[PDB]
Amino acid sequence: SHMQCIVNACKNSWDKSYLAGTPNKDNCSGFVQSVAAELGVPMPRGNANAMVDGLEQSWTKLASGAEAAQKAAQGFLVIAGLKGRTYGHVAVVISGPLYRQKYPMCWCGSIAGAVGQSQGLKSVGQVWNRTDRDRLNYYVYSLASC
Amino acid sequence: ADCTFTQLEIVPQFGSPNMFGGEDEHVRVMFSNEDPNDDNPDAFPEPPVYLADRDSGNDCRIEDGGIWSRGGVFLSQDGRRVLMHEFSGSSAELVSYDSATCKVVHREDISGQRWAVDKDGLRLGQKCSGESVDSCAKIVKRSLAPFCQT
Repeated sequence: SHMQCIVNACKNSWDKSYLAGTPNKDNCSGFVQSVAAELGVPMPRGNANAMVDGLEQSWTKLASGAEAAQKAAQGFLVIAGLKGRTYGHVAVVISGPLYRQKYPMCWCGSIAGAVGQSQGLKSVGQVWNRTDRDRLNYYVYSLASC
Repeated sequence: ADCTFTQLEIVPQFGSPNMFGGEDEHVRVMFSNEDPNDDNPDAFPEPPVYLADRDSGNDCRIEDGGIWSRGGVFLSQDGRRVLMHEFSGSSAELVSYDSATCKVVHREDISGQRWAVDKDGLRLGQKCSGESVDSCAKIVKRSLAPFCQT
């Protein structure tokens, strides 16, 4: 079978509004909630910070961005996540070449603007800044999706 | 004491490859584009940002910060300040730099807010249809005084 379940879910989720009245492109947590719902992967409720709190308490953490990309290539849902002061950020890690030989490709919505949005063409190291991208947590679900 | 900021267009530069910048009478700003497969970036995650103070002649580097929005660079009318939109994930801040030294003058966390800067000042919006501040149910004026430090 194909191993494009994660990417298909991201594409299908982009134009949805997980939260009533809020396009997923503008809401990182909503985008991730829509992706997980399509894949039927249980996800902590709440905003990005609350989601990271939940993932930290339950999901296995990967050692590196490189490992995150490999797991995504193997059909696992991998969430890159980092709390903010109020506005945290979550992104879906996908298969692809590592930016600066470290940072995996991703999809994400962002209230910061189009610059923070990725439809798979930006790495986590091009959505989070030079300091934050080295503080990322990579949470992987216990089961693969394809 | 409320100085006026004007948008600086940031465009591909001649010469050294992958450089994007712009200038007015007082200051030139340059960025490097290090995204190997995107020749038209909308942002610059890698320092340094190069500032040239045309009047004094000094060149300096902003060695840290970002990610710098390509469309989010503004110059004060007197050339003494460079105001820059910087973001990370879903967070964002506006940062003012001294054009002569590259030192930070002021930061303001604007995470969660839509925003615009123009002749008339800084606007911050809430309950918005989209990215433009004009899509917002409420738009508040925010003082630029600490950014100007006129």
